[PDB]
Amino acid sequence: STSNILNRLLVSYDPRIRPNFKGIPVDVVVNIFINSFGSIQETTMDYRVNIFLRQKWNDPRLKLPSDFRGSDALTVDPTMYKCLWKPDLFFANEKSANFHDVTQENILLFIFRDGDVLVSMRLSITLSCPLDLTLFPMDTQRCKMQLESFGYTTDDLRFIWQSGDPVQLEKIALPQFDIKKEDIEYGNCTKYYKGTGYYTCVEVIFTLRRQVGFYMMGVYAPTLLIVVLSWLSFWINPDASAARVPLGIFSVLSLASECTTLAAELPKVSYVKALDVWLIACLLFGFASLVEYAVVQVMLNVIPTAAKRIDLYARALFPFCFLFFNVIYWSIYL
Amino acid sequence: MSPSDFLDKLMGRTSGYDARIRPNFKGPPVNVSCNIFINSFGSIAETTMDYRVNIFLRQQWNDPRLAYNEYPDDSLDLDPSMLDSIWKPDLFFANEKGAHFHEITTDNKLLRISRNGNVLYSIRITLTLACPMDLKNFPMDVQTCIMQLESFGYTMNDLIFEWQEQGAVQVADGLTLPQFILKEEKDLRYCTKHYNTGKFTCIEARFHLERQMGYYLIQMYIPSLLIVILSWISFWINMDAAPARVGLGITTVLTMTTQSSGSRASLPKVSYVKAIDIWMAVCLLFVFSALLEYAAVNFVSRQHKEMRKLFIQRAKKIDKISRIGFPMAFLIFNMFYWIIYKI
Amino acid sequence: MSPSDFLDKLMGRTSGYDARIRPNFKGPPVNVSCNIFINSFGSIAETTMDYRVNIFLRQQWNDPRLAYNEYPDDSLDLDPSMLDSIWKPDLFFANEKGAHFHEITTDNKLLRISRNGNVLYSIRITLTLACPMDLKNFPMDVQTCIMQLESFGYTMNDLIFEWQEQGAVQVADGLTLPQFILKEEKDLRYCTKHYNTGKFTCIEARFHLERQMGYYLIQMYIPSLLIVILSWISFWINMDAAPARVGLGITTVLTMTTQSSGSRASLPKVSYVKAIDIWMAVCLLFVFSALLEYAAVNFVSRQMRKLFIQRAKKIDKISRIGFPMAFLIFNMFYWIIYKI
Amino acid sequence: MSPSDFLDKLMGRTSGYDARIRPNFKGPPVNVSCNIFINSFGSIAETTMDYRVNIFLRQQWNDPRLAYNEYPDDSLDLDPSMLDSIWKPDLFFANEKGAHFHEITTDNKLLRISRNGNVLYSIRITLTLACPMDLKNFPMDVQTCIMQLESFGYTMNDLIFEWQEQGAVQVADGLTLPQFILKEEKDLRYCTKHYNTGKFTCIEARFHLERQMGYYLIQMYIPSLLIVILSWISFWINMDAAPARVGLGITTVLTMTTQSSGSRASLPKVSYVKAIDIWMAVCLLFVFSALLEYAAVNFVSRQHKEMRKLFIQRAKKIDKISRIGFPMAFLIFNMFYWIIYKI
Amino acid sequence: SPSDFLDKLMGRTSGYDARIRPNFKGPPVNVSCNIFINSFGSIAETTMDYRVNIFLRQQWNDPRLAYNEYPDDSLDLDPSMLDSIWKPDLFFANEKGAHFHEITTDNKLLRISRNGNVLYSIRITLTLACPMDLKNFPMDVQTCIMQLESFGYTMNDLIFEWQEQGAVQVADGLTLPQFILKEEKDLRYCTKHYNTGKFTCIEARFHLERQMGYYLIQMYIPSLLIVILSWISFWINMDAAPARVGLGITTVLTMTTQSSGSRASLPKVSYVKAIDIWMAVCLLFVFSALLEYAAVNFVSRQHRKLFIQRAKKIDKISRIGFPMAFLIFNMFYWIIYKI
Ligand SMILES: *[C@@H]1O[C@H](CO)[C@@H](O)[C@H](O)[C@H]1NC(C)=O
Ligand SMILES: *[C@@H]1O[C@H](CO)[C@@H](O)[C@H](O)[C@H]1NC(C)=O
Ligand SMILES: *[C@@H]1O[C@H](CO)[C@@H](O)[C@H](O)[C@H]1NC(C)=O
Ligand SMILES: CCCCCCCCCCC
Ligand SMILES: CCCCCCCCCCC
Ligand SMILES: CCCCCCCCCCC
Ligand SMILES: CCCCCCCCCCC
Ligand SMILES: CCCCCCCCCCC
Ligand SMILES: CCCCCCCCCCC
Ligand SMILES: CCCCCCCCCCC
Ligand SMILES: CCCCCCCCCCC
Ligand SMILES: CCCCCCCCCCC
Ligand SMILES: CCCCCCCCCCC
Ligand SMILES: CCCCCCCCCC
Ligand SMILES: CCCCCCCCC
Ligand SMILES: CCCCCCCCC
Ligand SMILES: CCCCCCCCC
Ligand SMILES: CCCCCCCCC
Ligand SMILES: CCCCCCCCC
Ligand SMILES: CCCCCCCCC
Ligand SMILES: CCCCCCCCC
Ligand SMILES: CCCCCCCCC
Ligand SMILES: CCCCCCCCC
Ligand SMILES: CCCCCCC
Ligand SMILES: CCCCCCC
Ligand SMILES: CCCCCCC
Ligand SMILES: CCCCCCC
Ligand SMILES: CCCCCC
Ligand SMILES: CCCCCC
Ligand SMILES: CCCCCC
Ligand SMILES: CCCCCC
Ligand SMILES: CCCCCC
Ligand SMILES: CCCCCC
Ligand SMILES: CCCCCC
Ligand SMILES: [Cl-]
Ligand SMILES: [Cl-]
Repeated sequence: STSNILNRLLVSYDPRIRPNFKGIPVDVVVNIFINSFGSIQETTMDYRVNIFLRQKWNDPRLKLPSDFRGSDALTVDPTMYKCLWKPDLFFANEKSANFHDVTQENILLFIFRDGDVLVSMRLSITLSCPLDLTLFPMDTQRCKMQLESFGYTTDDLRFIWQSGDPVQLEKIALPQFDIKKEDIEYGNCTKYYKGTGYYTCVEVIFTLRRQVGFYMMGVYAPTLLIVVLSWLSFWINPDASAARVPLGIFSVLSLASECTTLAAELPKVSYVKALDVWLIACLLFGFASLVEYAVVQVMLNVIPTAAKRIDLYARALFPFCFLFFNVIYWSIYL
Repeated sequence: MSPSDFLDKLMGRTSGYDARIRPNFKGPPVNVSCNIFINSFGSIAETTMDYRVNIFLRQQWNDPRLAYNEYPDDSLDLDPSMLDSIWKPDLFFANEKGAHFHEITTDNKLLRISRNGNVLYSIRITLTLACPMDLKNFPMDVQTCIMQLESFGYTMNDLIFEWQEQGAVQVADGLTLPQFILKEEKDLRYCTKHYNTGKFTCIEARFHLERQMGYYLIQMYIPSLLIVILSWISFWINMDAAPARVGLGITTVLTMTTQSSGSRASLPKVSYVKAIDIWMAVCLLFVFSALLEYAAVNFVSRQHKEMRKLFIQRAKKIDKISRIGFPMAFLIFNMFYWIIYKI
Repeated sequence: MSPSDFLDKLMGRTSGYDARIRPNFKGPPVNVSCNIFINSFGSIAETTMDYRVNIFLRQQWNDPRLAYNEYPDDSLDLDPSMLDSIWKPDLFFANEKGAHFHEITTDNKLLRISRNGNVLYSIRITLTLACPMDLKNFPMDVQTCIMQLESFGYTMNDLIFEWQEQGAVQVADGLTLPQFILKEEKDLRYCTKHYNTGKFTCIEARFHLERQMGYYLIQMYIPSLLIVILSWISFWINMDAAPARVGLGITTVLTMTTQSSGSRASLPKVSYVKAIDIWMAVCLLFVFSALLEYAAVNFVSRQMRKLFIQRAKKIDKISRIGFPMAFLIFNMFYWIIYKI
Repeated sequence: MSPSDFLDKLMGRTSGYDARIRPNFKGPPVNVSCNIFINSFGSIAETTMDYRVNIFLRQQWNDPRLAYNEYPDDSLDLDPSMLDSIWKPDLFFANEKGAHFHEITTDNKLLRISRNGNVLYSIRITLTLACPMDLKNFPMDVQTCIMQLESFGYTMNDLIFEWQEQGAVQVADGLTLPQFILKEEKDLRYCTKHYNTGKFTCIEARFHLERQMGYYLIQMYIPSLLIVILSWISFWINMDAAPARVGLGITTVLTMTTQSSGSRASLPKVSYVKAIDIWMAVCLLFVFSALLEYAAVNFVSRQHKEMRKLFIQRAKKIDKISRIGFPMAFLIFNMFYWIIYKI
Repeated sequence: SPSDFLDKLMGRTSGYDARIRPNFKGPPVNVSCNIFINSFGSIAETTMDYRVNIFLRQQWNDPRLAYNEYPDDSLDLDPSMLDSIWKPDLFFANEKGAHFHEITTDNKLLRISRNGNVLYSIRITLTLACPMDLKNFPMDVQTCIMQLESFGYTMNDLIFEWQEQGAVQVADGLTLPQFILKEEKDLRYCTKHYNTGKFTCIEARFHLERQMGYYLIQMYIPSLLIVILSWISFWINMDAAPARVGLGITTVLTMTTQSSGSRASLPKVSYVKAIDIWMAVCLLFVFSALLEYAAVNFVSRQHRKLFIQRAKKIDKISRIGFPMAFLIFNMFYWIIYKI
């Protein structure tokens, strides 16, 4: 007769009245168990996530009558959940979400003797976080999961994270990120709206780092060795115009083709990035090599023939300048 | 006294309040003071000509039938479950192109009724609004995307929409967009539609958008300039190196062609010419004209012998006049292009 | 005097009105006058053969059972909730391919009843209709996408659809589209499907769509002409600069190949030959023919026996004016056959 | 007359009719003649192996309980709301993979009851049915995609599905398709699935699909043929022109590899070898072998100067034999390829 | 009549409760549930997920629903009354999205036998998720699983168990792009341990293998051909400077454009794959060939004939050195990734 006791308990109960209506504000503890961390879509600035949301509070009106015992916990139907009072909790930065119904309405409700209520439910929320794609290949991103009240001020409703385990992610294996620990703190990040008073809000921050192995091996090394090949034309004889012009021009063509093909594979945003700076610098170095050959040719065409001196200058000018630029680039972007 | 019971008494079967009739029926029009709060502005696309927003749309009006003084509480909240029993304006977006509410753990709708009868109604919406875009000057365009709030069945003499006196539209915190920057100042036009049936109230807020010239100005522009300078390098070579000059010219042509080909993947799918296609075409034409002038000078030089060295002198003269003629022409084109597309 | 109660007394349980019986039952057919108002035309895809629209579909008809005389006001608006309990024509789009209503802050429906029984029923729909596409001449095609309004469970002797006298199909302000420009003229054709069960009423409107000749022209045609002229430049050099001639020819053919390859993504994914592919194939054939001509010249010249050199010079002289004239003939045939 | 009241009298609380009991209960099975009408056949994809259709599925069966004789009108149209409470066959699609109804301005359902109990039930459905596809011979494949209709809760002794004698499956007017041509002939094979519980009725229709060849033919095959012919041309140049021949060979191989890259970009993503990959690989092998044979010729020639003129004659003989071996071998390969992939 | 016999057996007039598990406060109610993969595919590396269609059915004894008066052996039911009977709260631990099928009828079935055994078969479409590791991309073997678990019952109330035979079955010869589903599929027995007790768990593992024909041809073959072309560049006289420079730089360009065109088809991942190593090594070999030509050209020119002799010896020693290095690399690359 577990239905009769809960029915009689909910008789003469108002779902629209929070516990301690004129008393102290109610305390709610929030727990989150992330199942899967969805893939970040850098085009529209969002990331899906599937979580187990567990919020617990106290309700004096739901005190278990002494005549009925049952057990230390009592269960109300996930179809009769609407009879009792539930906090108005919503995610501030989310933009699309839904519940889950695979075989049943997967909402868990427990009512204990002392009056505590345990609520567990599934969600797949597509939160949003602004991503800074500057220093793109080796950046670091932070995304929030701000939970916030909607209808009650701090004088009526308050959210505090569970002391032990706020978030318990276990295995994600992101395609372009990785994380094991995240800042469970910043829970008391409270948002205030003027003319409505303080509004409770709890925030958790996930720190996302990007692996750079593919970009290091897929772009940086080929581009560097292309620049080396561009240098390589300095050692060929000046008279071999038909052999030194193709080397430089095809090095420039290879750089341009690689840049154009790598375009539309990188995120499509319009502002400078570390990879763009590297590519344009390498293209400029190839261009400078070709211009140096042009200067050698115009000097070449008893004449002193002061072109081998230009080649001697270049042989130590180009690698040194490239190494200096590389040192500056890594020191400033890493 | 339970506020739920008090509200049931105020509006219900034994109350006489009708939720299907506007306040001040057959009287003065009811004014609505509505202000929006943009929360997530982004997802701008050019294939479907639309963008997505999240709005904390809150609209205030006065209902004289809601006046009450017996209850001592200054504010009287209403549960979102029973929103069907109270009259609400039928505000709709003329260019919503689709939208939905949010129902995470609770309906994201709020309604509280003041003592004097003022009503607050704040809801959370997700509109994929649509705005036409002009890409005649693509890398330096200034889009103007708007949203319109209108009544559906009520004329001008029944329902009137007016923006709040201060802070009618409030953007959120430092959210960023890909390929766009939202201007911090946005005007509030006082729209109006005059149909045959009468006047329907309409209010619009225009968002000015500014494109970034960054990744664009680097990748789509600097390599083309470098290729043109390489073509001028080909100019600065002796006429005897015919294979070298031919190879340098045709390769520069190939490089410009492959740059133009690869650049199209990132560019929007648009049929009418943009401001970057002109630049690419002019660069390709410059490189082609370089190769053409090399062909001309080679043919003139070969006419000698194949009648004295006057032909060689003429070929040298062609080179001398081209070396300084073509860079100045390119500079003139560059100045005209940047002036016409920036001033 | 309590319009809700008056409407309940007019139609409802106590009035005997039935929501499943058409007006003028077992008698003359009831006419319906519906005028469409396009609000957003766009999202035209050549892959799934569909396009999306917004419609302020308002349809009018006369119901004698709804006529009233005691109420003073001429019109009487109706909430959608009670609109769900009144007879409405089952107008369904013959090629809807999917659609949904709009329910933002209120149901986007409107129903008012006049004194004489005339009722206006304006709703908001977001259709993604389907229209076949003819891309035989891709860059210079004129598509014709249509929508059809038909009844579902009624024949021509019960329900008859017809447009308004003027302004049946209307468009909004100067909305724009990518890769198309909507024609200002849209004829209101008449249709009727003679199924085996009877004659079902039908009305359709045709939207003419013309493709713009902008970006396509410049960045698909101009480089081809430039490469062919570069091949003629290769023609304009002697037969002893063999590395120069070979390099110029092979680089021109590679440039044409990469120009064809790069545009493959931009063009729609179709498997029948289009006008653009003919142009690209002809340009590639021209470049190949130029390279083959140079190969023949080199073979003859490497083949006193100076008459062979004289014959190579004759071949070069002939090809100097042969290729430009052939290209001009092709360019005058192509545009005439595809534009006129 | 009030057909709604007559319908309530015939079936409802005061009639004894049950909506969960099949007609002819505890007796012969009830045949359901169902015929479809394809209205939109498109959106065929290789990534997810499915296609979308729109069907005016109409099915008929006899119900002696619903049979009536007092009412004068032969047909009684019934609205969907009351259709929710009438017995219908438990039909479902064995490979639906997702589907939904259409409810634009009205439910797209039509039920009419004849005098002798015959019931007609036509609805509009949209299905993303799935069909396995093989791309072993991609450009010249013939594909067959089918749809299956089965009972879900009734065995062979209760529900039986049978196509109509004439025009069971029809198609609309001249609808087109990208990359495919729907065959006008479509056989209707019979089906039966013997599960552990018993025998379930099942019927399927096969839609034969051909693939277009013009665009693939031109864009992929023709440039490969031209590049192979250029690689052949690389034989006719003089032996001493080492830069010319090296450049021609390597540029032809670069052209072949960039054509292959473009194809792979524009081809369906499938991990098993198609019929165009063989062609591209063979063309690449041919141009590579031409460059290899030129290298062999150059090596033979070089050792003559570093034997007298014997090696030069050997190199000339190699050129002469290659100039006729390459075209004949390529023709043999082409003949074998087209014979094996067409016959 | 069977229609109201269900009401007589359970409901308002019988007293049966639809929110209490059978054998209340007693032994757990075992549920022998077996699935039937109807359509497997839509595997994507962008979101680490796959989609299935399942004819999930499950049996469990129910003495409350057990009946003996009705002569009929079986007793079917419709979803309308099925919505008022106790069912196990079975949810997938990695569903990532789900929905039923409701075409022309709800795709659900429920029949009750005399002894009380209940059958409950539903058709579901699950977009399950599995982490896929692409360290060795062309020669990987994935392992994607589904986890059926209870939600509001411990192991003292509800216990799941696979069928004794034929628990997981597959449909006819459905074909996937880029994957071949192995016929063998083990059925592990998971069990989650939480602070509130033990929750039931059962999993089925679908081993997946990737075909490598198209990848092999269209990536490995051109790279090997370009390496052979670089060796051809080795096999030329030293004085042919334009020819050798052109050949080397054009081979470098060909390798670069081959890699660039290959980056589009491959999955977009941030860690190094087994094909990126191969492409990088081939490109490095072409670069090394060009560097060797540069060295021999610098030595040969420079300047008696010993310097030119030294250049000839460099060509002689690098003519066969590179093939051996490439063979060694090929044997160490294929052994480490295939064995
Ligand atoms: C959090 O800050 C608020 C004040 O804005 C208040 O509740 C308290 O000082 C802090 N701690 C908790 C647990 O709320
Ligand atoms: C068809 O159905 C009737 C009952 O309606 C049954 O008597 C007959 O045997 C069935 N025949 C077929 C074609 O299965
Ligand atoms: C189910 O298994 C339990 C043991 O876990 C056993 O006690 C019980 O008798 C079995 N039968 C049922 C369905 O209760
Ligand atoms: C957003 C800061 C940009 C700083 C300048 C970057 C210049 C990069 C190009 C240098 C040649
Ligand atoms: C030419 C030197 C390249 C290496 C520079 C390393 C800089 C320090 C990096 C610290 C993470
Ligand atoms: C390709 C760039 C050429 C720049 C000018 C070079 C001039 C060199 C001669 C100075 C006396
Ligand atoms: C497009 C470049 C034109 C250069 C000048 C050509 C002159 C040719 C005639 C010389 C008498
Ligand atoms: C297709 C490659 C051919 C290589 C040269 C073969 C020469 C064989 C004859 C040696 C006397
Ligand atoms: C893969 C390069 C092959 C070069 C030619 C080798 C010839 C060897 C035989 C010489 C008699
Ligand atoms: C498959 C290409 C075959 C090219 C011709 C090879 C000839 C080898 C024998 C030369 C004497
Ligand atoms: C690729 C760079 C080569 C630099 C010159 C190396 C010279 C080595 C020989 C010194 C006697
Ligand atoms: C990367 C190839 C290196 C080949 C050996 C070069 C040796 C140069 C020094 C010779 C004395
Ligand atoms: C039974 C598996 C065989 C894998 C391929 C082995 C290749 C070994 C030779 C590599 C040069
Ligand atoms: C394994 C695919 C076989 C295709 C037909 C035969 C091709 C022969 C090419 C020489
Ligand atoms: C563009 C680079 C020029 C380098 C000149 C070096 C001169 C050394 C004497
Ligand atoms: C003779 C050695 C000259 C080195 C010049 C280095 C210049 C670095 C910017
Ligand atoms: C872009 C036109 C060519 C530059 C003008 C001078 C050409 C030589 C007379
Ligand atoms: C387009 C190629 C023409 C080849 C003509 C050859 C004439 C030989 C006498
Ligand atoms: C329907 C095919 C027409 C092909 C026309 C080719 C014209 C070539 C000049
Ligand atoms: C030489 C091509 C002429 C094309 C004329 C087209 C005219 C269209 C009205
Ligand atoms: C079905 C293939 C037709 C190919 C026509 C080619 C025309 C070239 C001028
Ligand atoms: C050059 C070989 C052509 C082979 C054509 C075969 C056509 C079969 C229908
Ligand atoms: C592809 C194998 C080539 C082997 C060349 C050996 C040369 C020995 C002098
Ligand atoms: C790789 C750089 C070599 C420099 C040599 C300077 C003498
Ligand atoms: C807005 C200023 C533009 C200057 C351009 C100088 C070429
Ligand atoms: C004859 C020299 C062989 C060198 C092999 C290096 C791996
Ligand atoms: C995991 C590292 C593999 C290196 C292979 C080198 C051939
Ligand atoms: C992280 C791997 C780097 C490899 C460089 C060759
Ligand atoms: C580019 C520098 C040239 C210096 C000539 C003396
Ligand atoms: C190619 C140019 C020729 C000019 C003859 C006057
Ligand atoms: C395109 C120029 C042709 C000139 C023929 C004499
Ligand atoms: C069928 C496999 C062919 C491979 C050709 C290199
Ligand atoms: C001498 C002719 C050989 C042909 C080989 C296919
Ligand atoms: C299926 C194996 C193909 C191998 C081609 C070289
Ligand atoms: Cl490319
Ligand atoms: Cl070259």
